[PDB]
Amino acid sequence: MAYPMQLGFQDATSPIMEELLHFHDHTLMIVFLISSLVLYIISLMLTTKLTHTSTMDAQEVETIWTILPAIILILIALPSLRILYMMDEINNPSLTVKTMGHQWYWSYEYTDYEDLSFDSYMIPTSELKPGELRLLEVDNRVVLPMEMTIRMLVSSEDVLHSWAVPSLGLKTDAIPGRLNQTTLMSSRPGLYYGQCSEICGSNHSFMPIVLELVPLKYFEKWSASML
Amino acid sequence: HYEEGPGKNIPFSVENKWRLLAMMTLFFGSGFAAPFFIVRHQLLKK
Amino acid sequence: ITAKPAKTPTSPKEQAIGLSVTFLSFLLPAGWVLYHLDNYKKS
Amino acid sequence: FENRVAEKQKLFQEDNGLPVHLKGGATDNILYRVTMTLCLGGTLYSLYCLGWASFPHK
Amino acid sequence: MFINRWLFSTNHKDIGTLYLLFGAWAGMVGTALSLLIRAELGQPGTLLGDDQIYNVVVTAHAFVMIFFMVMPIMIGGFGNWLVPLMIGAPDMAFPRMNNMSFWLLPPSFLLLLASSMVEAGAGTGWTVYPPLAGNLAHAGASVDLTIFSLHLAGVSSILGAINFITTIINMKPPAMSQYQTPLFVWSVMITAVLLLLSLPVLAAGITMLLTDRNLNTTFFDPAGGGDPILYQHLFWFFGHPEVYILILPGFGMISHIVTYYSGKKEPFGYMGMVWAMMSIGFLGFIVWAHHMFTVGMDVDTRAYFTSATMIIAIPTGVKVFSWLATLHGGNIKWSPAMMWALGFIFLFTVGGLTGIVLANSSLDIVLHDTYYVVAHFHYVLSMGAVFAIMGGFVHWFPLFSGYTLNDTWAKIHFAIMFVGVNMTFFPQHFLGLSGMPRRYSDYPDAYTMWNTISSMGSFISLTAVMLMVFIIWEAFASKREVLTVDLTTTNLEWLNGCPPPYHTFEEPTYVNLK
Amino acid sequence: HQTHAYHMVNPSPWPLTGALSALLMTSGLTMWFHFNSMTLLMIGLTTNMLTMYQWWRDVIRESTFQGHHTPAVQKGLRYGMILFIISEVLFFTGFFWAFYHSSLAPTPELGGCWPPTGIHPLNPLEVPLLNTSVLLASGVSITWAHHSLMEGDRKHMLQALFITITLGVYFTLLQASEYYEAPFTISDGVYGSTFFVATGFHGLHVIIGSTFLIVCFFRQLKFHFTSNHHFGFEAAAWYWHFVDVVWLFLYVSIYWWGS
Amino acid sequence: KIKNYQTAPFDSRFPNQNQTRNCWQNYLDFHRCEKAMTAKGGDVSVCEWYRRVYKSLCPISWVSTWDDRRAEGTFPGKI
Amino acid sequence: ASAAKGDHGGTGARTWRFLTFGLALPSVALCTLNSWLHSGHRERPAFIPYHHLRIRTKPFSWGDGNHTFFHNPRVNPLPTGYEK
Amino acid sequence: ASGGGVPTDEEQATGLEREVMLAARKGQDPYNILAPKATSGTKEDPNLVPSITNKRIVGCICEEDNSTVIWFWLHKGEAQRCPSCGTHYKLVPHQLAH
Ligand SMILES: CCCCCCCCCCCCCCCCCC(=O)OCC(COC(=O)CCCCCCCCCCCCCCCCC)OC(=O)CCCCCCCCCCCCCCCCC
Ligand SMILES: CCCCCCCCCCCCCCCCCC(=O)OCC(COC(=O)CCCCCCCCCCCCCCCCC)OC(=O)CCCCCCCCCCCCCCCCC
Ligand code: HEA
Ligand code: HEA
Ligand SMILES: CCCCC/C=C/C/C=C/C/C=C/C/C=C/CCCC(=O)O[C@H](COC(=O)CCCCCCCCCCCCCCCCC)COP(=O)(O)OCCN
Ligand SMILES: CCCCC/C=C\C/C=C/C/C=C/C/C=C\CCCC(=O)O[C@H](COC(=O)CCCCCCCCCCCCCCCCC)COP(=O)(O)OCCN
Ligand SMILES: CCCCC/C=C/C/C=C/CCCCCCCC(=O)O[C@H](COC(=O)CCCCCCCCCCCCCCC)COP(=O)(O)OCC[N+](C)(C)C
Ligand SMILES: CCCCCC/C=C\CCCCCCCCCC(=O)O[C@H](COC(=O)CCCCCCCCCCCCCCC)COP(=O)(O)OC[C@@H](O)CO
Ligand SMILES: CCCCCC/C=C\CCCCCCCCCC(=O)O[C@H](COC(=O)CCCCCCCCCCCCCCC)COP(=O)(O)OC[C@@H](O)CO
Ligand SMILES: CCCCCCCCCCO[C@@H]1O[C@H](CO)[C@@H](O[C@H]2O[C@H](CO)[C@@H](O)[C@H](O)[C@H]2O)[C@H](O)[C@H]1O
Ligand SMILES: CCCCCCCCCCO[C@@H]1O[C@H](CO)[C@@H](O[C@H]2O[C@H](CO)[C@@H](O)[C@H](O)[C@H]2O)[C@H](O)[C@H]1O
Ligand SMILES: CCCCCCCCCCO[C@@H]1O[C@H](CO)[C@@H](O[C@H]2O[C@H](CO)[C@@H](O)[C@H](O)[C@H]2O)[C@H](O)[C@H]1O
Ligand SMILES: C[C@H](CCC(=O)O)[C@H]1CC[C@H]2[C@@H]3[C@H](O)C[C@@H]4C[C@H](O)CC[C@]4(C)[C@H]3C[C@H](O)[C@]12C
Ligand code: CUA
Ligand SMILES: [Cu+2]
Ligand SMILES: [Mg+2]
Ligand code: NA
Ligand SMILES: [Zn+2]
Repeated sequence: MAYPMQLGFQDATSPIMEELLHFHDHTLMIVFLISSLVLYIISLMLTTKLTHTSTMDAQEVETIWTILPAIILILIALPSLRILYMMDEINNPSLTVKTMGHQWYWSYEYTDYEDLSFDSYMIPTSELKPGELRLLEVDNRVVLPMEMTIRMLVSSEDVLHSWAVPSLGLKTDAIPGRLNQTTLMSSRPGLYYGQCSEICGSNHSFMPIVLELVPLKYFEKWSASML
Repeated sequence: HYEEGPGKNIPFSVENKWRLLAMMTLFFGSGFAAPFFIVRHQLLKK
Repeated sequence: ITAKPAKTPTSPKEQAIGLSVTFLSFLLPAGWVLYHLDNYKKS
Repeated sequence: FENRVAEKQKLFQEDNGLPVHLKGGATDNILYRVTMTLCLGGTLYSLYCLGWASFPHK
Repeated sequence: MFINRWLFSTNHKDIGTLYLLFGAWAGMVGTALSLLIRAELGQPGTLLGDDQIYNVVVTAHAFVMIFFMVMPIMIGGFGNWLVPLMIGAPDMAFPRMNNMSFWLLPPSFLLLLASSMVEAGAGTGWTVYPPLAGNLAHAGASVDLTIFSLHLAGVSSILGAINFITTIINMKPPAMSQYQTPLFVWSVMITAVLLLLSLPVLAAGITMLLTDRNLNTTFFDPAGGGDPILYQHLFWFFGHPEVYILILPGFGMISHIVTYYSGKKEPFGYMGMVWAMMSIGFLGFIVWAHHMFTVGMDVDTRAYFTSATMIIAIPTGVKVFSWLATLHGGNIKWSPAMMWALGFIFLFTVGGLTGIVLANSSLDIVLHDTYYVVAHFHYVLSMGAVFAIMGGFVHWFPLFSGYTLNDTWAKIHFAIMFVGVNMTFFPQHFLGLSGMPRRYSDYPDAYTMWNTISSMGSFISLTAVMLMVFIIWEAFASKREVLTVDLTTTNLEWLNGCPPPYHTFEEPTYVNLK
Repeated sequence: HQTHAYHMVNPSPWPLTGALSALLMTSGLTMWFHFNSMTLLMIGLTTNMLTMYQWWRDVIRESTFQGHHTPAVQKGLRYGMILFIISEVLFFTGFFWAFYHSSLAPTPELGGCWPPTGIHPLNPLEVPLLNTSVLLASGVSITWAHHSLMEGDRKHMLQALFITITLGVYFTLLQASEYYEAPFTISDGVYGSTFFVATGFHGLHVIIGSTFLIVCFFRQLKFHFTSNHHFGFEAAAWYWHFVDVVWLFLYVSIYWWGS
Repeated sequence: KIKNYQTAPFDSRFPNQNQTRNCWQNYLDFHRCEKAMTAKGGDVSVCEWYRRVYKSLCPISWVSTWDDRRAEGTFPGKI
Repeated sequence: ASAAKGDHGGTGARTWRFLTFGLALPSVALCTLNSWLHSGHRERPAFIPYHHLRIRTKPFSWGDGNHTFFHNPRVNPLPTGYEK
Repeated sequence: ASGGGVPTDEEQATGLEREVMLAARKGQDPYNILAPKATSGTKEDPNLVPSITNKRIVGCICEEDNSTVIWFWLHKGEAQRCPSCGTHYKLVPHQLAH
């Protein structure tokens, strides 16, 4: 989850999210360089009494202004598309979990073996237990085995929603009549939080996601206990 | 035919600056107030 | 740009009145609604 | 039928100061007044209907 | 005489004036809506106690600022005033159709008011995506009133586009080729072509939404074999060209302001600037699905939209660099209008570069539907368009009015605004990176500090807006009449004096072929 | 006195009456769909028809009667009409996009096939083929009408234009009969949605195009057109060819490929 | 043949993010197979792979809606 | 190139009238005959209350709210089936 | 055959359209439809700029393909020069004659 005064991304929980952090650092360096160069050149154009107001030939400089930006874009595109095709590469999941969006809560279905499903609602602020997080905690968390490739299938039973977990680099829209697939792999046990990311009406702000990542053996016993 | 020149090529009078202050106050003030009164309306019908 | 001197000069006092009335036309109606928000909810 | 365009050219080029929408004569003035009455009356009725639709009615 | 002049106009200047007045009024509505947004978010918890109302406020803010403030001011206002004057034309091609484009806007605005007042409003976002905008999640008249508001605004801008294209192609001096028209006239021509091609697709999409809501069609309804994602394609096929439509006339004005206050007779690399605006217009039609990177898109499609989106940076950079090259060697007049233009160049650039971050579909997975996108577009669009408008307004107010502003007051207004917008939006980058969703009435506690600062920024811009109204009052109150303007030899719009006569160019300019 | 060739138009009320008619028609549809009343809508349609009638009457007064349409003014009207047609093509493009999206990836609710389970499409070889022959024939007759006008032949211009209008009317009555006879409706899922809204907008454009040709017929009867000056006829013919081409794309896409 | 079934493997017919057709195809394949083994007196056990794949992938409310429509005679796919 | 006649080369109007009466109206007369001969009312199909058809998310704004605008009782069933 | 019966522009054109048609027949351009061709532009052979008043705006395209047009009021009296290229222009006022 986010912590007070955070400037950057949540720490990476997945190897894909770590890839994104290094790609963002690379892209942000280019953004900071270009914006500061433009500001500096502005200051440079504005700080001399020297003048040159006759027609200036544009041909030579327009080569530099076209080729250099083109190279910079390629230096962003190369690692960008590497991560894109990396993300999409065949994963062989061990488990499939479905989430259905509703106004305004998530449902989860784990139907590889038994019929396990349940609803996951926000804890109202008045009911939080001491040290729990306003607008983030749910009654029933999404328990998942750690260090395993999981296939999440996302849909909706009503309007659009979007199923997001920033620390795992995940955001997948929840569209009725459609079954969208993403893959999830946590390097670490823990609690990982996210929030509905497609405006779905009056309680859009109030239908969070909580993943609980634990060893397989705990996941298996939890599953059996939820039937 | 039509009036020409500064202060005449406009649909409001600038003949008196205090009358103009009142018109500008009502014009811009009515724009700025409207969303406050629409929120009030929506809070009250509920 | 060059211009004539003002036909109807606006003194510092006249500017203070213009500015004051302009600011109040924006602040008072919004202020009134925002002050009474709690009253609106009980309906 | 016969070509009466020269007659219409004389009517519509008459140096009488009238705008083209009133230059055909009294009928233009009537069709203008009916159009503007329906528009301004209809617009007042749309505002009434807004007023009505803006509040619940059990 | 009043009705004949102001309701029955066939004069490009008076219609331009009506557009600027309309746009200014709309700007106050949009501003009040923005301040209600930042008041809801200015401390943790609820202010309105009603997130449907919050969502209606967010939706209305966007529609007002885009359709009733920016487009009317830039195309309706500056377009109508300046385009005939800059090409020596006695009016628009279709001076009477021109008046209907104007008069469709008050009823368009009334339909949007009506939508907010009836039932619980349209709390859809300005994208109006089904099924949230459909007849089950948004039963009643509100969404239908929003759709009709867009229909009237669409007709206005399409007829406006036909008028501008025809005027700019047909009504120049016979010796003046398209490569002798000022950059602002090019910016309006290219804008009009994007409007002509984009708005009919929006019109088709929202008409299908209207039939889904009222005639039991199922274009967007899976139960009948429809698809919500079809709506998104039709919307954004319009919506991406729309964001270039909102900035292009600003690019035109910035070229004129930087040239003028640099004491240059012309912008650097004129043909490069024409090329860049045409290239941006063209590329603006092939990038739309970068709004849809999280809907479940195949990897090859995501790769294509990432790549096509990024190449827009090349023509845009040529413009930014050419503006800098225009300043280079200038006798700089530090006028208020120049300050707006230099702010524009810097802030537009920051917003453009966050665009390039978002173009990368792999990062956009994490940044989509967050405050990073909000930060992005309040830099490029909100600051870019508003800074170009304020620069234009300050620069050309004495042409339109015949009266001068107090420059000292105008510089004070610029300083306050520059501080306010940066305090408001810069922190929204941190909120986005750290995962705060957009379209939220409330946020987890960790997001409090940046939300508090952003809401304080919004009040500083409010003080700037109130001050702008007083500054316009002071100019009309004092009546300092314009005498002499510099550089009329390369700024034809000033050459008929201030304000120009009702009829200009009754005798056309003389331009020969050497 | 101007020394340019362009037209400074008399101040006119028709832009304002047109804008207000747009408010009455849209708020009228809202009252019809939600508040069970047709009153605003009928006022809106009435003011819209009055606006169009008086506006285009005035254009005829300005041109035929007052001589304001110089070649420069005529060239502007040519651009205007082409740009208007382009915007109508992009409108139809949205409906073709919706059709191809729905029909190339039929969802499970349809049975995962196109046409959907339970839909019995019309035979494209029956009335739809007749409709095609009728609009193609009308493109030939209007071309005859155009050539007769340019060659100064009043009677053959009037015959050819009458034939064109009659084929327009025939297409409209054939389509109204097909609508009545069709065993699917606009409520029959995305098949009925795409069929009726796309052919329905096309049908509206045929009625508008037919009306425009009827205006040109009555202007020809009253000798308004010269053998060299008749932009209203040319505009009506461009629009009519537009209507024909949109039909050919509907026929190939919806009736034939989508059957 | 393939016991220790964990979940539905990658299927090169359905390699993208939209898996709607994967769920639907396996649902159809199960009920077609299951029909063919009643019509030929055979054994439903042969159909098992399809049952497991559609149960893994298909939302419960979709399976449940399709089952209701087969019973009502309103299921639009060919079984 | 399913079309073979020499370019007719007289008055433009004369050629287009020739095409109107010699090719276009004959084609319409022919298609009119073909339509006359495939014209008879065909047997209406068995009603199945498919959930993707006869959509009603909101009542229509005319009649009883349940009849489409060009409702034909012979061939258009309601959600509950054909009318008696 | 053609039975005729369609008016010609010669018969039925009126107002400004007719005035433009008849002036074009005489090779004249009172409504400024055509670009004037430049003289050498010297003090002895200035560009002659007709006007119906005592001043007219000139735009000077100093060199072929210049994108910048130089604009200035040409007054009745002595020839004036383009402030960019010094080319000479002289106003030739005239009553709006027939
Ligand atoms: C810059 C736009 C216009 C000016 C705006 C003025 C107002 C802001 C000041 C002016 C601030 C200077 C700009 C740099 C940001 C400082 C934060 C930082 O170190 O950022 C770090 C990164 C992420 O890094 C990390 O993951 C590591 C985090 C380190 C942890 C240490 C914690 C201690 C932090 C203490 C709080 C300080 C925060 C400041 C809080 C500021 C509150 C307003 O954040 C991000 O990605 C955010 C990046 C947003 C992308 C926008 C495009 C950038 C172009 C604008 C620059 C103009 C150049 C001229 C520069 C000169 C322009 C004046
Ligand atoms: C027989 C006569 C009766 C006729 C009936 C009318 C009555 C006439 C009076 C009597 C006539 C006799 C002559 C008196 C002259 C006017 C006197 C006056 O001060 O009268 C005041 C007039 C004029 O007022 C206005 O138009 C409104 C503006 C008020 C002050 C604005 C100041 C802002 C300046 C700063 C802006 C900078 C931009 C300009 C920069 C450029 C400057 C050149 O009032 C009105 O009665 C206006 C009626 C409608 C006219 C069209 C206005 C266009 C609408 C603007 C957009 C609205 C958006 C709403 C959106 C709606 C959606 C819900
Ligand atoms: C042109 C477009 C534009 C402009 C100017 C603005 C201006 C502002 N907007 Fe925004 N905004 C949008 C377009 C714009 N906006 C869009 C499209 C949305 C998304 C809606 C959605 O999600 O559906 C959005 C959403 C949005 C959000 C996110 C809401 C959410 O996600 O829940 C916030 C939050 O802070 C915000 C704040 C602000 C503020 C504080 C201002 C301003 O207060 C800041 C600058 C201030 C001004 C005061 C402008 C003044 C100009 C004039 C008054 C004209 C004067 C006229 C003449 C001189 C002729 N806006
Ligand atoms: C003025 C309006 C405007 C303009 C011009 C732009 C310009 C661009 N925008 Fe943005 N945009 C919006 C308004 C605008 N945008 C709005 C309103 C939204 C959100 C809509 C909503 O959801 O409500 C949005 C959303 C948006 C998204 C979707 C984000 C999401 O929802 O997840 C993306 C994705 O790629 C994007 C990309 C870009 C890019 C790449 C440009 C490029 O055109 C920018 C190019 C400019 C530069 C790069 C700076 C200058 C260049 C140089 C100095 C040269 C050197 C630079 C390099 C080599 C990089 N924009
Ligand atoms: C619901 C569908 C709506 C469709 C609309 C209806 C269409 C049918 C008819 C419409 C009206 C036609 C009437 C004909 C009247 C003509 C008067 C003008 C004649 C005239 O003045 O022009 C003369 C034409 O004479 C000549 O031959 C005569 C020129 C030929 C004219 C008549 C030709 C007959 C056309 C029949 C159409 C065929 C359609 C198929 C039906 C087959 C049944 C036999 C000039 O002659 P020329 O070129 O010098 O040489 C002629 C010698 N070859
Ligand atoms: C040859 C055709 C005859 C002409 C048409 C005659 C009558 C009214 C039609 C108006 C024309 C508008 C077309 C598009 C609108 C909707 C679809 C209409 C097509 C149509 O007529 O379809 C009918 C349905 O009409 C229905 O629902 C509804 C009927 C009317 C409802 C009014 C809809 C208003 C929509 C507003 C559109 C605004 C968008 C304009 C864009 C402007 C640009 C900004 C089909 O009949 P059915 O019984 O379902 O099936 C046949 C079974 N026997
Ligand atoms: C993300 C990547 C960032 C990219 C940023 C990179 C930018 C690269 C910029 C490099 C520019 C290098 C060229 C130097 C031009 C400097 C300006 C200038 O003033 O250059 C003049 C050249 O102009 C002449 O003459 C000939 C007439 C035409 C002169 C052309 C000048 C070009 C000006 C370009 C300015 C660019 C500034 C900002 C760039 C962003 C110098 O005049 P001189 O009297 O010496 O010569 C004439 C001598 N006689 C007349 C006696 C023969
Ligand atoms: C859902 C409900 C929404 C309802 C919205 C309806 C909105 C408005 C309704 C009122 C419209 C009726 C009034 C008729 C307007 C005629 C315009 C016209 O015909 O304009 C002409 C120019 O446009 C040209 O040619 C070519 C362009 C002709 C345009 C024809 C008018 C189109 C109106 C609708 C456009 C829809 C846009 C397309 C997308 C579907 C003439 O220009 P003027 O400046 O008049 O004169 C010039 C003089 O020199 C003539 O002598
Ligand atoms: C539900 C209700 C909706 C609306 C229903 C009906 C709508 C429209 C009815 C059909 C349109 C009739 C248009 C009549 C135009 C007559 C005026 C005219 O044609 O004017 C001509 C100029 O053209 C011009 O303005 C060109 C003007 C062209 C106008 C283009 C018309 C198309 C408008 C259609 C609106 C479509 C909306 C579609 C919905 C999405 C005049 O020049 P000439 O002809 O050269 O004459 C001069 C010579 O005589 C001199 O010798
Ligand atoms: C985002 C937009 C920014 C808005 C910021 C507005 C700044 C405030 C402007 C002041 O507005 C007034 O404030 C008074 C309080 O100070 C209110 O009086 C209220 O409170 C008084 C004292 O408690 C009572 O005397 C009054 O009767 C009672 O109406 C009054 O209604 C309201 O107009
Ligand atoms: C110059 C132009 C200005 C004209 C202003 C016209 C003002 C006319 C106002 C009265 O008309 C109202 O509108 C609705 C339609 O007429 C009626 O509702 C009706 O709507 C349904 C259909 O007609 C009925 O079946 C419903 O029972 C009923 O409530 C309503 O009673 C009636 O009072
Ligand atoms: C299927 C839909 C119908 C197609 C519609 C095509 C639209 C054409 C508009 C009118 O333009 C004319 O058409 C023919 C161009 O191909 C030519 O005809 C005529 O041209 C010559 C002289 O006019 C005569 O000698 C010839 O015999 C005769 O074909 C003529 O040059 C051209 O101006
Ligand atoms: C009345 C007029 C003859 C005198 C004239 O040219 O003014 C003629 C010439 C062309 C004739 C029309 C054309 O022949 C086309 C139509 C033919 C139909 O059989 C009768 C109506 C029809 C619409 C005719 C009416 C009338 O006889 C017209 C209009
Ligand atoms: Cu669910 Cu937002
Ligand atoms: Cu975009
Ligand atoms: Mg989204
Ligand atoms: Na809040
Ligand atoms: Zn020169």
